[PDB]
Parts: sequence; C-alpha cells; structure tokens
Amino acid sequence: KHVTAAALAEEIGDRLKQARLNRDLTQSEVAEIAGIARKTVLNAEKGKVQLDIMIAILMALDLTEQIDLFIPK
Amino acid sequence: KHVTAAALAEEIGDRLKQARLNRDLTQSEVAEIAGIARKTVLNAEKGKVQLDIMIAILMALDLTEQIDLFIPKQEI
Repeated sequence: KHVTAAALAEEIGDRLKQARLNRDLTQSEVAEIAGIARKTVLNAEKGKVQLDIMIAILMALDLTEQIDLFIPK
Repeated sequence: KHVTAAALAEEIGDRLKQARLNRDLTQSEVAEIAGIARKTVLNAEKGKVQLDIMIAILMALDLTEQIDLFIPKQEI
C-alpha cells in the first residue's frame, strides 16, 4: 500500500462505520453501549481515535476476537 | 476472552515493543523512520497511542498489512 498513515487511518474508520451499519446500530447506540460520547464514535469513524477507545468501540460491536491475531506473540 | 479495553490496549503496546525488538530496532530508530517523537513511540508501547500514529509505527516496522487483523475489510 503506498498510502499515508492518516489516509490508512481514514480507511480503517470507514471499516468501523461499515461494521456498525452491518449490525444495524446508530453511532448513539454504539456510544451508549461503550459508555462514551457520541462525538467520540463519530471521530473514530473518521480515523481520529485513541487505541483504548477504539477497542471499546470494537467490543461494543462484538468485533474484538480478531485482535488475538494482530501482531501476536 | 474476558478483558477490558485498557488491558487490551496495553497488550497491543507490548506486542508493538516485541515486534520492534525482533527487528533489532530501538525506540529512537522507529521514531526516526516514522518521522515522529521518541516519546510518542515510548507511549505507544504502553498502549497510549492514536490510530494514525500506531499505523505509522507499523509502517516503520514493515507491518502495515497487520492493520487488516485489527479491523478487517467489511462487505456491505
């Protein structure tokens, strides 16, 4: 991939948005589940998010089982 | 897999650290390659990092594709 880190972060944000839509959830619903502000979820879907917050969002979508496979050892 | 988001971020920090060590790189050298501050790398290895910065660190370690195991591509 010949892409900047910020552009790839935006692509990951889009994947998070798609995962959410596939689960028929709104940003407000994801925020309520994770116990965070709706604005924080909105920002995450733009690629602007802290790692622990992103993980909390993913846990709200039941999408953290793959993380065991991320740079493991 | 019953763990908190904070704990999991810290576990990812430790994985970033061991990926770096396996490549014989220092924190200073990763920062240099990625064009960021040393302290930013130090904090990332403790699990304190923004998504774009984590990606830049992965790119410095030639592990960019691993991001697809953090959030896979999604169909409609």
